[PDB]
Amino acid sequence: GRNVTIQLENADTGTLDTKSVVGLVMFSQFWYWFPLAHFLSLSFTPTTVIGIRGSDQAIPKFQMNCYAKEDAFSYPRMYEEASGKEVEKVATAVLSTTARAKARAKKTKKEKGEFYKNKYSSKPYKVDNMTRILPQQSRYISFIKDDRFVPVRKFKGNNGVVVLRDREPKEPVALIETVRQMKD
Amino acid sequence: ALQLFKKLKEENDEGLSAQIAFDLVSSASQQLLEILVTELTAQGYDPALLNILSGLPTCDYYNTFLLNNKNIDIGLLNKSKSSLDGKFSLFHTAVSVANGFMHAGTTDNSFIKANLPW
Amino acid sequence: TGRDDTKETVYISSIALLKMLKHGRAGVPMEVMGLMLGEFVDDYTVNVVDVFAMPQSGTGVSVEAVDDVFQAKMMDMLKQTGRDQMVVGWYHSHPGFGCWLSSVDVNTQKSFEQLNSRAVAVVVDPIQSVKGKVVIDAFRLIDTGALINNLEPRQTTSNTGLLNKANIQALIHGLNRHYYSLNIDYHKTAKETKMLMNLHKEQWQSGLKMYDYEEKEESNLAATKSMVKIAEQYSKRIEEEKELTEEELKTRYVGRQDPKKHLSETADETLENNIVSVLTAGVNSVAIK
Repeated sequence: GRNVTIQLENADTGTLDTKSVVGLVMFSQFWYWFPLAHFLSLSFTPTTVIGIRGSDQAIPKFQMNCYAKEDAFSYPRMYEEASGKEVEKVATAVLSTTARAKARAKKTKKEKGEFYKNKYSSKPYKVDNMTRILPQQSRYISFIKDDRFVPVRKFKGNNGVVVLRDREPKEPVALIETVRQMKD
Repeated sequence: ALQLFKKLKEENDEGLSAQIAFDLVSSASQQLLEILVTELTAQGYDPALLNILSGLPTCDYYNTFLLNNKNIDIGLLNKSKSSLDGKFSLFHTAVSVANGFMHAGTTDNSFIKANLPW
Repeated sequence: TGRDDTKETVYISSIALLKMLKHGRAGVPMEVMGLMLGEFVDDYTVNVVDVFAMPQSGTGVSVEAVDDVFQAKMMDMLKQTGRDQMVVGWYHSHPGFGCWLSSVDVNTQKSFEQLNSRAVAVVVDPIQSVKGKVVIDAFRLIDTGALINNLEPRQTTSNTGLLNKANIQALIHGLNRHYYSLNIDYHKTAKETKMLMNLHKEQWQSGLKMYDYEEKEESNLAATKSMVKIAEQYSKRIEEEKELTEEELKTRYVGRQDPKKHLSETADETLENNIVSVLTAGVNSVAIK
């Protein structure tokens, strides 16, 4: 659902993500037995910055300033697909024929009678925690120092779970529970 | 690895120790993860750290992410019906592979239920 | 739910292949028939180790041309020699047609199906092969029932396969009636490859044989004279040739059937040979005496 990206290696330690590689070799081979195709699944890795409020293991809702250009990291659309295309195409075919069958006669007598990268603009915009966040966009993210939620040590500048210390526990924080809690 | 966690036994703030735990699991090999948890158990290290290094926290966290933020096309359902035939072995497979990747990491049964004849 | 109904990749050994081109091609126009001897392993790997020609018959190929009397008799001879292995199918040759089964050859297939359910029917067209190995295909029955209830997809589950496409009438007849085709593959050992090329001592003995010197003279004379003729034409090529549009140039200066290029080719062949000729003669003279 447009939320995963495939990681080649761990970029933080400069060392192979093992699980991914084994996925890809097994994926290539599929001429022989098509269900080898499913091993592409294991290479998917999700990408998001996820704050963790204390050691409670709950996700705070808070936001971070991101100096970037919005258009760049607009959340990719819902596609048209083939179904949407048929409807839209056939609508155009109708109109197009009709048009010219009337326009030609009417007109005569009418009168007579880039930067792959655009940085992220210096403009700030707030990005919610635990949303789909591109690798490039993650760089600009900086935790708000006024705000209660600050990482124990400075932000990686990359997607992944980063644990925050909460200055005030007194002040209720809006929370999104983990899934295990929902089922009970 | 063990020695690092002996340093933070003394410098034990659970916010700091946990953070370092997340970084480690993303990076390191499963084989390492196994050997480390046995050793730390006998260290009698903090059982908070032990939980992360199992990898179960991270799993839940990513499931909530995928539920909330999935964006699905309705056009896959219809495309599958129209062009492709779920009887033919090649054609039936391609759809399963594309759909499987689509709804990944989250239970989804909308597709199953709708393309139930297919 | 039910059966895959899978069709074997028919693994044809080189020895079997060579007897098929020999007996069939030579025997044109009269058709020839015979059994295939092999071993069946897996559910997709049939190794056809050997073939033989069953004694000719004037009914050519028919249900009754083939016989158990012939089958048994031949088997018994090979039985003693310990080279006996189970019948994995039957071949016959169509020298006048492409690869497909007559209405009759299906009936013939049907008796061998009852014998062994992995029985193949292989139609060999050898005269209208220009590489030998091409236009020979292996087949297996599919029931009349199978076509109705749609059991053609199952057989090729999870495999790219080859479904043959030559002959449009005769093929589509075969594809939707006579039989289902899947890929046919040739395998051989690297002991045998050595035998097929054949090493000889006369490959190298011919390299120290010094052919007569009348023949060196002729080559010297000839090659040089020839390039004198196309060297006039070359002068013509480059007289102007620098005005626009490349196509225009190639018709006017006759750069079609290129004279520059032909000069180079004649030059290279002779140049190469005259160097072999000095090289052999020098080796011969000291080495002997």
